[PDB]
Parts: sequence; structure tokens; C-alpha cells
Amino acid sequence: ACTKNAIAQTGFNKDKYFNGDVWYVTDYLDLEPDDVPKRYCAALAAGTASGKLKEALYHYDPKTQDTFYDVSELQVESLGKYTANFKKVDKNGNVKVAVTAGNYYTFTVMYADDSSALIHTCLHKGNKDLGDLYAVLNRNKDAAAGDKVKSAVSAATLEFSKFISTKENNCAYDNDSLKSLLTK
Ligand code: HEM
Repeated sequence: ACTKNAIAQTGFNKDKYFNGDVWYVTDYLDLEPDDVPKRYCAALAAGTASGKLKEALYHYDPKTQDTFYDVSELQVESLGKYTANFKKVDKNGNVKVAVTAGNYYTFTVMYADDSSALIHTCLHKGNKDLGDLYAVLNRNKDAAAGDKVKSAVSAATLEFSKFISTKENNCAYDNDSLKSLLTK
């Protein structure tokens, strides 16, 4: 179960965040015990496509090889805070699991600049939530976390030392598929 009302960044710049480009997860923190694997990778694209606010997600377990993509339309709750009902798709946007009530995530942009971001998500999927999940993002998949985003982690009353890095998993991303999925 999720327990945090994450606060969106003051002055959040939606058009810069949702510019159609890719964000890589470099570090993550799940508040719940062994909610997610210790070794993981993930990335997303975020943009407006034909007037609609969209995200495309990619998940890959580097040990089991489990791979999936998602597309969602984001609804606005407030500046930087969204509710997303997702559909599981292949990399080409063909639907594998349709949108359904009960399958949604919330998404809060706590900090962002042109290169880095801190987000919170709460996943709801039928019978399961995946507890509060924080993610440090970068435009460069290999970037070490800089002072702006590390300071934002501190300002959220979190300890960056507890975040788990994704960097040592050899993950490789299809950033072309992520961008194209925004339209699907
Ligand atoms: C970057 C932000 C992230 C968002 C918005 C997000 C969102 C989601 C969504 C919507 C699903 C369900 C997809 C489907 O069934 O079609 C999912 C599943 C999952 N995510 Fe994330 N995720 C993100 C990052 C992560 C990270 C960094 C981990 C870390 C380990 C992670 C681990 C998982 C796991 C293991 C599942 C499978 C859950 C299951 O079905 O039991 N996610 N995520």
C-alpha cells in the first residue's frame, strides 16, 4: 500500500518535461519491503501526442529477461500530478492488455530540470499495489546523480544513500520504440 502524498515541484515546467524525449531511471527507492527486484531497469518517454498527454514505459528485469512496454494517457490532478490508466503493448504499440478500471498509476514530478528529475509513483494493478516508488531520472542513461536532484531527494526527507542504482545491470534501451509509443 502507498502512503505518501508526494508534492509536485513548485513552478514545474510541463512542456519541458513532456517534450517527447526519453528519461532513464538511474536510481530507485521502494518504501515497501521487497516490492520490486533489487536489479532492474526502466525508462519512459513523456510528451503530448495530438493534443493528448502521454507516457510510454519500458521495464526490463536484467536477470529474468522479463520485458514489457506500456502506453498511457495522463489525466491532470494538479500541476505535476497525474493519474495514468495504462495499456500493456508490444514495442510497436499493439495492445496486449487493454486499459481497464483498476489498472492505473499516479505520477508526481517532485523535481525536474532539463537533464534530471525526481518522481513518485503509486501503481495500482487489480489486486496489487506496488507501494510508494521514487525514481531519479536522467536524460543520459549513465549519469551519476548531480547536486540538484540529490538535494531534491534530501528536501523530500529521503536519503539518497538508500536508493538502488540501475547502472550496473548492462541494460540497453530501445529509445526509438519509446518515442514512437507516445503516439499509440
Ligand atoms: C519510472 C517510473 C515507473 C512507472 C511509472 C512504473 C509503472 C508501472 C506500471 C504501469 C506497471 C504495470 C504494467 C502492466 O502490467 O502493464 C509496472 C509494473 C512493474 N514495475 Fe514499474 N514503473 C516505474 C518504474 C519501476 C522501477 C524503477 C521498478 C523497479 C524495480 C519497477 C518495477 C515494476 C515491477 C516489478 C512491475 C511488475 C508488477 C507486477 O505485475 O506484479 N517499476 N510499473
